[PDB]
Order: sequence, then structure tokens, then C-alpha cells
Amino acid sequence: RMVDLPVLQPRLCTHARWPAPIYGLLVDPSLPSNPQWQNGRVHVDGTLLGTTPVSGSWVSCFAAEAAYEFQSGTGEVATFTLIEQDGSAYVPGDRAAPLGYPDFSGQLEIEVQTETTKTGDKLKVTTFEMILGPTTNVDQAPYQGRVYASLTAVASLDLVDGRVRAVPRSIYGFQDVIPEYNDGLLVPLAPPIGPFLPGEVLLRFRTYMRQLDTADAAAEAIDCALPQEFISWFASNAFTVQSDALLLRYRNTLTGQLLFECKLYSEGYIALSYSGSGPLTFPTDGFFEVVSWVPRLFQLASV
Amino acid sequence: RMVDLPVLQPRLCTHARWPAPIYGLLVDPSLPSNPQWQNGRVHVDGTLLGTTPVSGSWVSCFAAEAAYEFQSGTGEVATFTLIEQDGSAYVPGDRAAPLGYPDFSGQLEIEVQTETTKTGDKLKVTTFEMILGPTTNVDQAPYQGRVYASLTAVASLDLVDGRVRAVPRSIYGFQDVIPEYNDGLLVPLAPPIGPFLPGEVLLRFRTYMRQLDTADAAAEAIDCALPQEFISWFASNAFTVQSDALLLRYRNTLTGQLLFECKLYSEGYIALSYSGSGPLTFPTDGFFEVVSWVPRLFQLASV
Amino acid sequence: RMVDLPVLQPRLCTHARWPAPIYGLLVDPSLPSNPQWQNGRVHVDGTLLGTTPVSGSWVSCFAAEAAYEFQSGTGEVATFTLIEQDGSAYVPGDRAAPLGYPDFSGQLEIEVQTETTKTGDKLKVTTFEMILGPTTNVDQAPYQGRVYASLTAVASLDLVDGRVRAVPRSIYGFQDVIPEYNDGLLVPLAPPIGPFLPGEVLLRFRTYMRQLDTADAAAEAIDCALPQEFISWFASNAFTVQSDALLLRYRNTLTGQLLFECKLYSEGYIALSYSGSGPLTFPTDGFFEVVSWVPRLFQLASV
Amino acid sequence: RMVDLPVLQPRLCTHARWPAPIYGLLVDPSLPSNPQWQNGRVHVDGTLLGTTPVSGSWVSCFAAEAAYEFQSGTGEVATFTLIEQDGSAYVPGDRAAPLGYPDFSGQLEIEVQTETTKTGDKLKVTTFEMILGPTTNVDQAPYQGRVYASLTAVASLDLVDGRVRAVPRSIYGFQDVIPEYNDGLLVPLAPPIGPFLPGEVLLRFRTYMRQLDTADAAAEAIDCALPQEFISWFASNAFTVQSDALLLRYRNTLTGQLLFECKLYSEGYIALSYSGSGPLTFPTDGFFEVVSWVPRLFQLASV
Amino acid sequence: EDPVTGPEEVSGQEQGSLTVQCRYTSGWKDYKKYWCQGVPQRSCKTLVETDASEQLVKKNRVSIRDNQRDFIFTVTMEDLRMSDAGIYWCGITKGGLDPMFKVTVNIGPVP
Amino acid sequence: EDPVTGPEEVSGQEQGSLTVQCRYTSGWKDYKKYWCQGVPQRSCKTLVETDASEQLVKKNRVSIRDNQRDFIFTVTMEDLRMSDAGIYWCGITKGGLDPMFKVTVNIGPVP
Ligand SMILES: C[C@H](CCC(=O)NCC(=O)O)[C@H]1CC[C@H]2[C@@H]3[C@H](O)C[C@@H]4C[C@H](O)CC[C@]4(C)[C@H]3CC[C@]12C
Ligand SMILES: C[C@H](CCC(=O)NCC(=O)O)[C@H]1CC[C@H]2[C@@H]3[C@H](O)C[C@@H]4C[C@H](O)CC[C@]4(C)[C@H]3CC[C@]12C
Ligand SMILES: C[C@H](CCC(=O)NCC(=O)O)[C@H]1CC[C@H]2[C@@H]3[C@H](O)C[C@@H]4C[C@H](O)CC[C@]4(C)[C@H]3CC[C@]12C
Ligand SMILES: C[C@H](CCC(=O)NCC(=O)O)[C@H]1CC[C@H]2[C@@H]3[C@H](O)C[C@@H]4C[C@H](O)CC[C@]4(C)[C@H]3CC[C@]12C
Ligand code: NA
Ligand code: NA
Ligand code: NA
Ligand code: NA
Repeated sequence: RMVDLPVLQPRLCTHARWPAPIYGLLVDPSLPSNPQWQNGRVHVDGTLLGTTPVSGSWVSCFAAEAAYEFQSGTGEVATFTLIEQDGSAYVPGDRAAPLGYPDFSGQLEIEVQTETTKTGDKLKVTTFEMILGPTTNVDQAPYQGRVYASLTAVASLDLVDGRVRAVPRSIYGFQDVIPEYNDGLLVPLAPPIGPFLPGEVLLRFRTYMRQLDTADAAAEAIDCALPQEFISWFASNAFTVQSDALLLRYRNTLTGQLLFECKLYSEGYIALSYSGSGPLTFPTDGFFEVVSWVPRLFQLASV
Repeated sequence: RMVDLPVLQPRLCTHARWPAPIYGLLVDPSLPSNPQWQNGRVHVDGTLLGTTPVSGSWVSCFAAEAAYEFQSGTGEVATFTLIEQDGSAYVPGDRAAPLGYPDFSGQLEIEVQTETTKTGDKLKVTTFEMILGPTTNVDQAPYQGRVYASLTAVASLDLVDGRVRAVPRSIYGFQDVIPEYNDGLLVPLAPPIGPFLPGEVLLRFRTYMRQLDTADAAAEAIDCALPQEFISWFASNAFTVQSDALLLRYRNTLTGQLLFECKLYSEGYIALSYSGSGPLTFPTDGFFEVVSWVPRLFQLASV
Repeated sequence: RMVDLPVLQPRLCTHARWPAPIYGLLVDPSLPSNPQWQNGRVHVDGTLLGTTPVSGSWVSCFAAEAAYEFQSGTGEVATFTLIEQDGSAYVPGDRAAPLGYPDFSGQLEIEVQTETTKTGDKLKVTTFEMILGPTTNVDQAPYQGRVYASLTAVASLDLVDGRVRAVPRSIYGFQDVIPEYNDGLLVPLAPPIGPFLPGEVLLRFRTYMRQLDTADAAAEAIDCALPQEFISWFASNAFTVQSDALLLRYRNTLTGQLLFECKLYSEGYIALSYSGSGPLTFPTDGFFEVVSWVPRLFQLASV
Repeated sequence: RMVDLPVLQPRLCTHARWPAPIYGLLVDPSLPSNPQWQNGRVHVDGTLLGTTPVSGSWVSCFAAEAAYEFQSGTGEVATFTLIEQDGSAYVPGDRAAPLGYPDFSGQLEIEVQTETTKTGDKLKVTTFEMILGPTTNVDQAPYQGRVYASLTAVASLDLVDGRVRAVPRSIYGFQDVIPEYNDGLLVPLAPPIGPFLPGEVLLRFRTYMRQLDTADAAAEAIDCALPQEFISWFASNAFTVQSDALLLRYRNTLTGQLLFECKLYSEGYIALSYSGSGPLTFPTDGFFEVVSWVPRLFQLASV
Repeated sequence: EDPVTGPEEVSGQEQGSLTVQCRYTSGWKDYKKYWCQGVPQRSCKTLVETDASEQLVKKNRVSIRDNQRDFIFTVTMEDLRMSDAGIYWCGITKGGLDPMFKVTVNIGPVP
Repeated sequence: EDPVTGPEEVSGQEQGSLTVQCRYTSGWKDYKKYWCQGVPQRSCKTLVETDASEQLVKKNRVSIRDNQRDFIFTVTMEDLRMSDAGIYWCGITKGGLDPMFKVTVNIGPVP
């Protein structure tokens, strides 16, 4: 069956690298042209790349067996022995980390369900600080299945060790650079997004992350190559891939007017022909439609 | 084109009523048989019911214009003037609330991005407590677009009014009962799930919510009728519906062994013919496949 | 078009494995007969093998994104995330390293442009020490795109992270053995040079590297199969290959006297028929001329 | 045989005036329009002009017999008796200096292999400072075969006199003006590049040199008329020159799209018709192709 | 300056009675006062509420009377049972969030 | 604040013994400690290494024992020969660049 796409508008879709709605659609040649994002990566034939999960609820989260301890001078320290978020054992293999593990850098505030032995309480939700990267002095190694988090406290919180699911609360010092997956060593990674033709630029689906910032109030943008609905759409359909890219049309939902034509490369990224120097945003209430297969050298009309 | 289903395993899918992975698949005749869940409701022809959103990042969340104030004896008080989660205006209409608003009861901890006026700080993430239902003394009216939240504080947090996205952090005193949608008055609701034939019971997709509990450590279960991936799958395809139900087969992914057959009613819920009196859980690493259209009175093989 | 060669003299050519002029031309049966050099490898039809670049300015150099930090007891530490020397992204593929990366062993002194934040200074040229191989305790992995270097310093140099081009300054403890390409694991390599007929030995183009040695003042020789001009000559012309080898004559430029006949094998190396036991050097101011195609079994006249 | 050009891309070529890759391709009428560069000068028939060498490893380097001594109040002082870089004697003749000698001005850091008598060391690489020009008070006379370099030191380095090859480490106070070739006296020079037609400007192949700068972090650009690969291409092929110029087309390697047409004058420089006043850069992943011979007055299409 | 205060912990005995005094600031005089039961706080079940007057109101075993001179409304729980134990709240009804104060009630048998 | 320290120069005698103490900071307690030989520094030949425990390890004539209370691992070289002379290193195994301290070992005859 020939590849098709859902009629979903981007503004009603889920971001693939941070669990939030998609708010923006744009091209920006001033940003890095070939990002090596590890989440939100799928081939059109349905092969997931990097750490990309099928469910958007796995994005920028992790699951682990948690071991807690109090360290004087630092506070409550958590050692997370990672597991895949469905409960299957994490085995180091041909990807950077467990599925859905964050693929960006900064200090991430995470939330976990904790059980305490203190009388009068039983189940709580505790916020931990976890440094992702680019470099840390904590020796994070999610590739090996071990990450560390901490929280300032004057005494032990008396937490009970056990299974946890960690969800992201905020990001501090965000950088769109892959984190420390293996204590400074490199890991199997999905390759950089690309290549592009002359004049082609990556189409970006943008959301904004909850952040901690002591001076700047501007929202923190993060981009992904495809909405999560498109990621699971390809994973479910398992289309056969014919050419190197698909010619798509982005049209206004109500009128049908064509907003731009673009190429969905089979490697999982959308390209537009745009020669401008600054960002160019597009309406988020349109829809994509598959036109046909095209070769790599197919020249798009400029937008 | 004849109705088909994604090959996705339930354990890799997203829950439709609480933003978490699906962990369980079961029937339980001791639970309410015709729940009136407002999220996770879609017809097989693609019509969304109740407050069901397409994106899982909308589930049990809301967006609003936030106004903050300090009230002695209460704390920091938030008045949320609701808006649809994509920014389009919320108009009270033929559903209970904005799309994705919680459809359960209890005390909900929510997180929002807050801006402060304190010198040296700017952007923080603040946890608020918001009572959902079943009844409140707060006059919650999400149907009208106004809800109230609070957090204990000894003084004002010096928050700046502005736009927010609120995501759920934990549930306290959970009840699977619709919340106070309109200050005690009734609202347009999706009908109860059903009806079922004699001996037919609802198939439940289960996750467990982060909870606050001072005594019991047992996980808090919440069920939905379909994975969020299935809701958006039907919403995208707009299938033509022929009969009243679809005969489905749930099979093991690796071996192919048939685990059970079931009926996906066109109204958007799955029924099993089940002769037991107690709960029966099923493996979550299987897949659903459509067999054919069947009439309402079609008799299933018992489980 | 029949293969021809430039009349350029070896003494006026560029070495293909260390960026220096060619100073010697010789055969030596006491050295390893079948070296697996990764630079300076080209087929006569123009196919580049291993990490061989076309431009001589790429030879034994690398380009990277540099990350700096100070570590007491070690000094200023550089982490080089490799990139191809033209700025295009380096992707681990069907060769050992980025094009032009050193294919020998020892401790390499490299030079990079560094920017500092120290008041009164801005741009300097800094020498780093980088271990190549044969084995290291550093986990060098140029195949994955990450290598580490250091330089002794009593305090931080306050270097700014950024892009660099690294050129070789000197070699310490040189060994003509492929370096640690992948943290001890194997990588795709160009095969050993060969095979040769009985009595045939490899013709070596020799230069001498800037070296560090605390006792021995004798120059450090390094050999390559072809001058860099011949590599770019074959890469540019894309000749059609007829037989297994080309019969060459090395004649004096002024008088024309024939110095030796040799076979240029299609795999990109020259063989001479030489029965001696010790080294035999030849004048470097001669010229090569193509005579005709010959089969692999063509027996050369002894020198 | 009609003149043709290799399909080599500029970004994969070697710069002809500084030993580095080519990073930029541009025209800039605000720069000196008729430069008298002495390196990187060749006729299309293969005739080398000025000090231009065939091998790129000779570019901005020199060879000498070195004499070292310590002078209190100055430091270690080096007297270099220049020699041609292949070891043949340098004789003052019809050019400015030995082949490859730097043709720009500023303070050049050079590196040479030095042997020491100090116990515990033997072979080192020593960095010297050498003033090139435009004017010096040290009486540099590379045309005569004698230049001086020095490095500050509190005591003698115990250096041994001997043969050296000097390679450039960094440039300080760079000026694209010919150095002091003969102690203030005039020398035989390659003529200024030109002439051009009305509206024609010189095409520049640009690299950036390792520099010393205490305030400005902007890269230090240096331009040449042709890539070093083109110089050795004309020197090796010895084409017959017919007209005053060659009509060339610069096309993108992947698509084949025409970027501009230009005139390669037989005197060894490329002209584009460009009426702007500021710089105009071009993509570096194209290739040049010969169209035909044209007269000097052939009018190019504007770019 | 809390809007409404009371005892943090009170204890009664089976078949006995207990009394709870809820003090409030003068501004809440003309507001309805109530006594509610259970957690979560703001979904508790109102057992008895005044009509903003000083009339005594009795519903089942709970009584309430508002003293609008001393600004204290008094709750009385009669014929106590073990199932009466739990968290209660002094409450003042307003639009939105009510002034509320937590009262823990323990019930035991007679020795 | 150096990670690992030791003697800059030690001298032994033929058929004799020498001992080398490498002190490290507390943070490196649970890391493997080693004694390696030769130059270049970071391509040296590891003679003996611990398993990050306090167990004594011996290979041929070289021994290693990590004291994880005083943060000193002690290297012992027995039955020395003149050919044992050279550059050695106290080492702590890590990802990337190892903490290493240069130890020069001289061996002479007995008078
Ligand atoms: C106590 C918590 C329930 C509350 C919770 O954290 N829910 C997640 C959410 O609200 O998003 C339990 C219930 C089910 C548990 C998960 C499931 O048992 C599946 C899985 C099993 C692995 O052994 C550990 C990880 C992992 C993934 C478990 C982590 C902890 C969970 C999530
Ligand atoms: C300050 C925050 C960004 C941080 C954040 O809260 N992100 C949510 C998350 O991380 O999940 C801003 C950035 C974009 C904003 C949203 C968009 O502007 C669209 C929309 C506009 C409406 O006026 C208010 C709601 C709504 C939906 C906005 C809520 C607040 C958002 C989400
Ligand atoms: C600051 C230096 C310029 C000085 C220098 O190191 N020149 C090299 C030499 O003299 O041989 C900059 C100028 C241009 C830069 C290069 C170019 O931008 C191209 C390329 C871009 C990649 O992102 C990083 C590597 C790489 C290859 C860059 C390395 C650093 C360079 C070479
Ligand atoms: C000690 C150095 C070798 C190390 C070195 O400096 N290599 C240059 C590099 O690595 O680029 C020796 C080895 C061969 C020597 C060269 C050859 O003997 C040929 C020639 C002879 C002339 O009398 C002096 C210059 C010149 C050209 C010599 C300069 C010094 C060289 C290059
Ligand atoms: Na920020
Ligand atoms: Na190491
Ligand atoms: Na400068
Ligand atoms: Na109220």
C-alpha cells in the first residue's frame, strides 16, 4: 500500500523530543543544519532510529530500579539502574540509551514516586536534579544503565528502594547537544539528519520546555523532525519505501490553498527549498498530503 | 478502505486518560460496567466524543490565562481562565470542558511555568493543588472556563499573571467519577460505555498514576477503552463503518498464538465474552488485527 | 585515454602520509613487505581507499569540535569530537577514521588555534599531546569521532570551546603501525599492500618527520606507496584499467638513462624485482613513464 | 589536447599561499584588485611565476643551513642560510626568493627540528619568531639567501647547527604585502595579477591562517588565485595556450546547476563580472569545467 | 490573622459527645458557617451549615450555632461511634476557596 | 589537589626489592589502580592492576595492594634486575585520560 500521512494538523500533534504539544512550524537556516537528535527519528518504512520510542509518553523519561542514600554535604543521592519503560530489561546494544531517554543537555528536574518509612507518610512525589550533559562531573552512563540524581536535604528522606518512572519537570541551562551517554565515551548514535540538496533546509516542529532561568524570561524552544503521531504512523504501517523521498504538500485545512511543497526523505526528515537567512514560520493549522515518490535530485519550488 | 488497526503492542502504547505508558490489559466484572469516561472516546468512523483530544500530551492537562494572588489562611491562589490547549478560544458547547481536561475526581497536583518579579530570579516551575471532584466547595466550572487552584505559602510568591500549560504531577484521593464540570450543574457528556451483550465485559487498558497516600502503597489504577494511538488512528483515517462491531483477534507477536477474540463496537469500546467472576489480566505484548465486520448480536468465544 | 603519469620528480613531490616533501626513493626487503597503510592508497582507476584524501593539506591532520577543561595533575585537557576536514559531518562508515587522519602510532604533538578569556590575550596557537597507538589507555576512537589530548600546565588556560584544525608538529616514539582506531575494536581497513611476485618488493617514497627523541638523533623515516601528486592525478583522471599492472620506467631527467623498470599494480603500489638483502636507494631527480599494460605474472628485470 | 580542468571541488583543494585547506570562494572588489602575490602564480601552459612551487608542502616554508647562538639581551638567535627545499643550491636569480618562501608580511612563527647537547634531551622541535616585513630593522634578505629568526631565552639552548626545514606555526600582524626580500632593495617579482575588463573582479580562493592576536578573535583570511591542485595540474599537463582566456563554468557537483561563468586568463587568474562593492561568497562544493577559448575582450554574464 | 481556627485534635468516646469551637475574624460574621468531613479537603462532605444567622441548626447527630458577637461557631457531635473518627474542617462558605481549618477527631470506647 | 602522587625517583639494587607508594584522593577509592612501564606515557605496558578492591594482585615480580582507608596503593618490585630500570607510572583506570604519576626507577649493583 502506497505511503500516506494522517490529516492531523501540527498544532494538534505531540512533540517527539519533549512531552508537550507542537506549537510552531518553521525553517531556520541559522540553526545547525544537520542535528543528531536521538529521539523523534524514524525511517518511512517504520524502522525506529536512535532512542526513538513509539509512545510519546516515553519521550524524555526513563524507568529504573532506584537506590537512595543520604550523603552529608550533598543531600539525598539517587542511583538509577535503568530499565526499558515497559519493564523489559535494558541491554546495552546498538543505541545510545533506553528508549525515550533525553537526547539534549542541561540540568533536568525529574519526578519519581517515592515510598518513605517516616511515620505519617507513605507515598510521595519527589523532585530530583539530574545533570544530562554535555559534560558532567557525575559520570552519567545511561548507555550502561546507570544514572545519578541528587536533591539538597539536611537529613535523609528515608526513601525505600524500588521501581520508578521519572518524568521531566523542568530544564536548566538547556543545550541542543546530545548528553553524556557513557561517561564521556561515544555510543551508537543515529546519524546526523541529512543530507540536503543545495537550498534545502530542515523543517522543524517546535515546542517550548518548562525551564528554570534566573534572568531570561523568553521561552526555550526545542525542535524535532516529525510529530510523534507521524513516528507511530510509520512504525504501525510498515510501508515499503520506493524512492529516496516523498513529495508532500502542506495545504490550508479550510481553503485548501497550497502553503508549500516539501520533500519527506525516506530517512525521516522533511526538507524545504528556502534561500532566506532568518527564520520563516508557517501556519500550524494545515495538513500534509503525500503526492508521489521522487528521486533525491527532485528540485523543489522555493518557499 | 476497510478498517484496520496498528500492529502496536499495548505495552508500547500511550494511555488515553492519564499521560503514562499502558501497563495492563484486563477484564474485571466487579468494576462499573458502563463507565462514562469523557477522555479516550472515539467512534470507529473517527468522531471524537466527550473531551477526547487527538494528542496524548493533551490528556489530563489544560491551558489557561493565569491570575495569581495571595490569600491569608489559604496561600497562593490561582484563577485559571481556561483556553483550548492549542491556543484557540474555549467556547462552552456540546462537551463537558476543554479537550483533554481531566475526567476523573480527586485532588490533582499540577505544574505550571511561573514568572517571578523577585530580583535574581525569573522563571520557575510551580506546583499547585487543584480539586477536581466529585463535589467541591470551590465552585469549579471548567465547562464555563474557570477553575481555582492553590498552594500553601507563608507569603506571596510574587508570580506574574500570564499564559500557562498545566500538566498533572500526582493524584490524591483518586475516584473514577466525572469531576465537577459546572459548579454542580449538568453538562453535555459522552454517554456511558456500552451497551454489552449478556456475558460481555469491557476490555480495559490500565496505567497507574503518581499518587499521594499517607498509608497505602498499592498503585492507583486507571482504565481507558483504547490506547491513545488507536484514538488518533481512527481520527486520522475516517473509516466508513458498515456493521455495529468489528471482530478482532489479539495474538502473540512472536509465536502468533491467539490469545482472545473480541468485538470492537463502532461506538469505540472493546468487549470480551467472559465467564469469570474475578479479574483476568492478559499479556501486553500482543497485537490486535481486524477480522471482519459483525452484527451487534455476534457471539464471541469465551475467555 | 591511456594512463599516463606526470613528469614530476620524486624530490619535488609531496609525501602522502606525512605533510612534508619526499626526500628518498628506495626499496628495502628487510622492512615489512605488505604494510596496511591507510593514507596514500588509491587505485589506478582513481578509487580512494582507506582514509586517503586528495589534498595533501589533509594528510596526518584532523578537524574537530574542541572541548577544553583543566584537570589538576594532568593539565589542559582537550576532547576532540571529530569532523571531516572540509566541515562536512563525520559519520562512522566504511573506513577507519576521517579522511587524512594519521595512520601510524606514537605520541603526536598537534597544533590548534585556541581562544582564551584571559584579559590581555585572545588568540594563541597551542600545542597538544595526543597518543595515537598502537594501543592506549586513553580509549581513542577516531572511528567513532572522539579523541583526547592534553598538555602540561600549572593552571587553566581559560580556553574557549570551538572548532579547530589540528596539524602535526612532531612525533614521539614513532611506530609504523596503524593507531588505535576504535578503543581496541576493529574497523574497516584498506587491505595490506600486495600481493607481490617472488623477488618483487615495494617501492617506497620516503620522508622524515619532525620528532622528539631524548637520546637518538637519527631521522625518523616514513614511507608511502605513491606521491600525493600521483593520488590526486589518478583521482582526477579516472582512467580505464585494462590489465593488472602497468610497466613503468624510471629514467634520468637530463640524460634519459634508464634506472629501473617496475610494475605499477592496479591496486596502487609499485613493485621492483630486487634480490638484494639490504636497502637500495635510487636518485630522486628522475621521472616515471608508462610503457604498456602487463599481466600480473609479468616478470621484471632485476635491479 | 584541449585544456581541461579536474572536477575537484574548492573545499577539497589545497591553498596555494598558506598550507591549509581552502575554506572560501568569493569575489571582493573592496580588496586590492591587482595583487602581486608571488606564490600560487602559474600560466595555463604550466609556466611557474614568482616563487610558486609545484608541491603544496613547499608553500610558505623554507629550508636552510641553520646556525644558532645565544645573545644576551636578545635570546636564542638563528641565522638561516637558505637553500631550495629539495636540497639543491639556492642561487639568487630571476625571482624574489627560494621557491615557496612566504610572500606576505607580519611576524611569522616557524618550527624547525633542532638537536641539543643538553643532557637528557637530544632532538626537539623549536619555535622561532621571524619578522617577514613589510619593513624590518633586522636586514632580512631571502633573495640573497640569508634570514634571521630568534626566540627569547634566559640562557643558551645548546642548539647544534645543521639542516632544517621550517614550517609556519602562526602569523602575527599579518599584512597581504610582499615581505622584505632584499634588505630594502628591489627584487625580480611576478607582475601584479591582471588586467581585468571593466566590471571584472578577481576570483579568490580563501583560507584562514593560525594567528596570534591579543584582542580580535576574527579569523585571518588569505586569498590565492588558483588552488595548488590547479597549479600542479597545469605544470604536469603542459597544455598549449591558444587565446588570452578560457571560458569556464562553475557548477554544483551534485545537481549540476550553473552557479556562474568566468574567465580563466592564460596568465593564471580567474575573473568574474560583478558590479557590487562588497564581498560576494559562493558555495565551495562546485566544480569548474572548460567551455572554450575566448579573446581578452569576451564579455561575461553578470553574477 | 487566620480567617478561621480551631482545635487541632479532639477526642471523644462511644455514645458520648464532643464539642468543637471554630473561631473566625470579624469580617466573616455574615457568612454561612459549616462543619464538613473527610479528605481531600475541598471535596469534603458538609454535614451541617448555618443560614448566616445565629440560629442553632441540627442535622442528624451534628449541631452548629454561630455566635456573631464573640465570632465563634460551635459544633456538637452526639452519640459518637468509632466510624465518626477522621478529619473534619471548620468552614466558612464563600465564592471560590473557603476559609477552612483542619480538625482531627479521635473516638475510643469507654474504659 | 592532584589525583595521584608518588615518588619522583626511586633506586634499587640487583636481586633486591623496591616499594612504591602511590597516594590518591578519596574520590578515586572505587577505581582500579595499576602500575605500568615505559614511554610514551599513555601507551605504556600495564604490569599489574587491581579490581578496585583491596585484594593483593601479583604478576611475575610485581605486586599491588590498594589501601582504601589511607588512600594509598603500594607497588612492590622484587628480585630486581638492571633491565628493570626505566620510566614507570602510578595509574588509576578511567574513561579517557588516566590519572598518572611519573616514577623514574634506577637499578644499580650492590657494592
Ligand atoms: C508505583 C508506580 C506507579 C506510579 C507511577 O509512577 N506512575 C507513572 C506515571 O504516573 O506516569 C509503578 C506502577 C507500575 C510500575 C512500572 C511497571 O511495573 C513496569 C516497569 C517494571 C520494571 O520492573 C520497573 C519499571 C516499570 C516502568 C515500573 C515503574 C514503576 C511503576 C510505574
Ligand atoms: C511559557 C510556556 C512554555 C513552557 C511550558 O509551560 N511548556 C509546557 C511543557 O513543558 O509541557 C508557553 C510557551 C507557548 C505557550 C502556549 C502557546 O502560546 C499557545 C497557547 C496560547 C494561549 O494564549 C495560552 C495557552 C497556550 C497553550 C500557551 C501556554 C503557555 C506556553 C506553553
Ligand atoms: C580559527 C580557524 C582558523 C585558523 C586555523 O586553524 N587555520 C588552519 C591552518 O592554519 O592550517 C578556523 C577558520 C575556519 C575553520 C574551519 C572551517 O570553518 C571549516 C570547518 C567547520 C567545522 O564546523 C569545524 C572544522 C572546520 C575545518 C573549521 C576548523 C577551524 C577553522 C580552520
Ligand atoms: C631533520 C630533518 C627531518 C625532520 C623534519 O624537519 N622534517 C620536516 C617535516 O616533518 O615536515 C631532515 C631530514 C632530511 C633533511 C633534508 C634533506 O637532507 C634534503 C635537504 C638538504 C639541504 O642541505 C638542507 C635542506 C634539506 C631539505 C634537509 C632539511 C632537514 C631534513 C628535512
Ligand atoms: Na533560558
Ligand atoms: Na583511560
Ligand atoms: Na587579526
Ligand atoms: Na466556596
